[PDB]
Amino acid sequence: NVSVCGLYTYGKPVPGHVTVSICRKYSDASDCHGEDSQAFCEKFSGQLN
Amino acid sequence: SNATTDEHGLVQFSINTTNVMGTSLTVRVNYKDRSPCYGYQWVSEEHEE
Ligand SMILES: *[C@@H]1O[C@H](CO)[C@@H](O[C@@H]2O[C@H](CO)[C@@H](O[C@@H]3O[C@H](CO[C@H]4O[C@H](CO)[C@@H](O)[C@H](O)[C@@H]4O)[C@@H](O)[C@H](O)[C@@H]3O)[C@H](O)[C@H]2NC(C)=O)[C@H](O)[C@H]1NC(C)=O
Ligand SMILES: *[C@@H]1O[C@H](CO)[C@@H](O[C@@H]2O[C@H](CO)[C@@H](O)[C@H](O)[C@H]2NC(C)=O)[C@H](O)[C@H]1NC(C)=O
Ligand SMILES: *[C@@H]1O[C@H](CO)[C@@H](O)[C@H](O)[C@H]1NC(C)=O
Repeated sequence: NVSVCGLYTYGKPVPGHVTVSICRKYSDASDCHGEDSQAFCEKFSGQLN
Repeated sequence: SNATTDEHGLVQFSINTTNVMGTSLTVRVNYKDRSPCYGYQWVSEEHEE
């Protein structure tokens, strides 16, 4: 389970088109002038109520 | 001495004989080494000489 909100004063929320992601990876020895060091990703989309 | 690959990727040549006894001859080509990402990394383009 994972969730994301948005407030500012007196907890009054604001509506918006959120675009959250959850990229994940293994070890970090492929970045020594080597592109795509950051492994495969995951993404989502939707509107805030 | 450099040269360029003729049709069917190939190069013939000769050299002068005036030394000691055992003569070592190596031939390098496109990308003489693997300097970017080496020593620390775990996967690379190990091309033969
Ligand atoms: C592969 O090896 C080649 C030879 O080592 C490299 O090619 C270049 O070849 C020239 C000529 O052999 C060398 O000399 C230069 O020449 C120019 C122009 O001079 C010309 O005119 C005189 C007239 O008397 C003639 O006798 C010459 O032979 C020339 O045809 C000069 O303006 C330069 O200052 C220079 O002296 C180059 O030095 C040589 N290049 C290198 C890097 O040694 C070829 O570049 C090599 N391949 C790679 C990828 O590096
Ligand atoms: C959080 O995720 C779980 C599923 O992984 C949802 O379901 C609950 O699962 C547990 C299992 O032990 C039950 O005890 C709960 O009763 C289940 N929930 C309900 C509403 O009955 C859970 O609902 C998720 N919570 C949110 C806020 O999305
Ligand atoms: C190449 O071999 C010839 C043989 O006639 C010799 O005269 C010349 O000095 C040699 N040159 C080099 C650079 O080895």
